[PDB]
Formats: sequence, structure tokens, C-alpha cells
Amino acid sequence: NKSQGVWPMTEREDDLNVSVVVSPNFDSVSQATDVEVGTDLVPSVTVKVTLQNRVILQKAKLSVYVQPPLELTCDQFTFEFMTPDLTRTVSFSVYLKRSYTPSELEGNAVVSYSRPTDRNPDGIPRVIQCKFRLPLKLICLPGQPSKTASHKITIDTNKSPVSLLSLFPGFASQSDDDQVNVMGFHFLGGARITVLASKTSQRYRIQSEQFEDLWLITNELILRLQEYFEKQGVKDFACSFSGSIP
Amino acid sequence: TAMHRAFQTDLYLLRLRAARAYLQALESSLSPLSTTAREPLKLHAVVQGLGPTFKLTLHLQNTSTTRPVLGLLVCFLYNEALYSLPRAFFKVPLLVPGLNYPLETFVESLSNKGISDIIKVLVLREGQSAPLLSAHVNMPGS
Repeated sequence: NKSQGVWPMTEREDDLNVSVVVSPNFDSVSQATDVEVGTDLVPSVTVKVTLQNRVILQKAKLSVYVQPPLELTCDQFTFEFMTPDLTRTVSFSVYLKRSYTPSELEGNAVVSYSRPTDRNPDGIPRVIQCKFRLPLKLICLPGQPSKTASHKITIDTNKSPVSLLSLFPGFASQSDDDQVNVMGFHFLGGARITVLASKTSQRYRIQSEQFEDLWLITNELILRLQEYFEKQGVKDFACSFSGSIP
Repeated sequence: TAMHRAFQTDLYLLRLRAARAYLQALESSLSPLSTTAREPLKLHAVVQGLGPTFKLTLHLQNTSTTRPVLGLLVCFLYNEALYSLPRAFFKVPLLVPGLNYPLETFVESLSNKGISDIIKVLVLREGQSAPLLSAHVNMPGS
């Protein structure tokens, strides 16, 4: 019935099938997820996520993962209904078990919505991933450093002299430190790691009692360098040497 | 002569009924085959997966000769039954062209039900269009 009007259907449906027709719609924005961290302290750090909207959605679910030394008190959640362009949020806190070392430090959170385009009665699925930084003052009890000899690696900068005490709040020696050249960086559960090269060395090296623990700190030393220098405008990104001795 | 015209107008609905059901799943990308990122996806319930515990393998393999696809993401959204699947979101290794990869999980069902999972694989950051999502139909465990 309607042998010419039904013929317009198959003469039109053969266009998308001849093409790929995978994600033909503009899927630019249909969600927005951002996570922000407060300035709290040891193990329990409160943290806050958000959700945005542009279309009514359904079958929504948000999950969040870290490395297994870290764990989360409040596990993954739900977000039941959506109206066009509202916001909702959920807060939670990260728990720390008595392991030794997390591999990386940042976890990521992921949401799973389902938009109901007219080709299907239910919602075709989509997944949006966000990531979030995590500080290191939740793994924090910096004792007095120990000037010893162990495994070493060497870095350098473009502009050499940087006071380590100014790079962050004073971690080691909360009492009256008579030395700025202290490199007290005890950041694990039961370890001892110092840094080196406060003043007299243009080369910036670092020693570590065991060769397990430099990964959490030198990139942190790389970022805290780059967290300092944009308030000065130097944009330094160079050095390393001798990847064979590790 | 009546039989010939009976075949065409019944076959003419058949091309329409197929393509209206083909495009109903191609836009949802239910098929385990792809063209842009070129791997297929086979998956199975293994023999040790019986009872309250349950083990689910997954098989990825590139179909290029020299083009290693790089660092994709596998995540399975699923209607929440009483099982856990504690990882639930991997980062897939670098697929070499030619080898097949076993990828195993651990369903921990608590009581006796049955409901299908949907396992997706995504490209790295931009395209959330989810190629090769495989609606795995589960076995009813005890």
C-alpha cells in the first residue's frame, strides 16, 4: 500500500546504508563532568564532582576508579532523572589502606548515559570519561631527612636556583627549621626518601633508599616546578641523563 | 504468471524489513565487526564459570598487517543485577597485528538470575560512538 510512497522509504534508507552512517549526528556536547578537590588533609580527602545536561537522558550511571592502594568510602552512584539543562552533584571521600605504594596517584571517573534517538525506542549507549588530579598531602608524615648514599638520578633545569621550601607548604620539620637546604621528603607509609641540590648544584639530582619510590615524586617535582614558573614566565622543559643505569 | 508477481511484491517488503532492522542496530553499533579501527570481538562463557562464581573471557585481535592500534578502552555498561565484576573498566594493551588477546573477568553472582551484559570498546578520547559493542547474553547461574 502506497506503492510510490513506501518506495520513497527504501530509496531513502539505501543512502545511509551505502554510506557508513556511524555517528552522523553532531555528538559535540551532551554531558559535562568535572571533579574538583578541596584543601583537606590525611587519609580522608573530600572531593566533589558535577554533571551538566543538554538533552533529557536516561539509564545514567557514574563510576569512579583509583589504584588499589587507594579506595573509596562511597562507591559508585546513580543519577535517576534528567530535565533539559539542570545540574546535580555528589560528594565523597578517598580512604587509604595500609599498603605501601600506589602506582600512579590520579584516578579517573566515568559516566554512562544513553540518548534515545528515534531509530531505537530505548537509548543507544554512550560513555563519557573524565579525569582528576589528586594531591599528595594525604600520604604525608615527613620526618627528618637522612643524608645517605643509594640509587640516584640526575635532572637539571634552564633556570637553576629554586628554593624547595617555597615550592609547597613546608612538609618536613614543622618546628623551627634552621636550614632551607633541608630536603625532607618522607612521603610513603614507612619509608625514607630525600631530595638533593638545594643551592650549590646547578644539576638537580635526588637520592632514594630503595629504587621503587622516585616515580611518585619527580613528576610531582616536575609539576611543582611548572606550578611555580607560570607565575614567573620562564617555560622550562629540559633535562635527564643516563637511562641505562636504572 | 500469478506466481512471479507474488514473489516480487513479497520480496519488496523483505528488502525494506531487513534494512529497517539493519540500520536499527548499525547506528547503535551492535555488530562485532568494524572498518575504521579494524578488530572483531568474540566473547564466551568459560567452563570454570559455573555456579555463584562465573568467569567471562573476551577475545580481541587486530586485522591489520602493519598498523598497531593503540591504547583503547573497554567498558561494559550493564543493568544492575546482584553481581559485582570488581574491575569493570580496563585499559586495553597495545594490540599487535596478528595475535589474539584473551581478556578475562570474574562475575560474582549471589543468587539465581539471568540478564544480558553489553560490552563496549571505545576509541581513546574523542569518539564516544562505541564501535563493537557486543550484547552478550548471559547464562542463568544458580
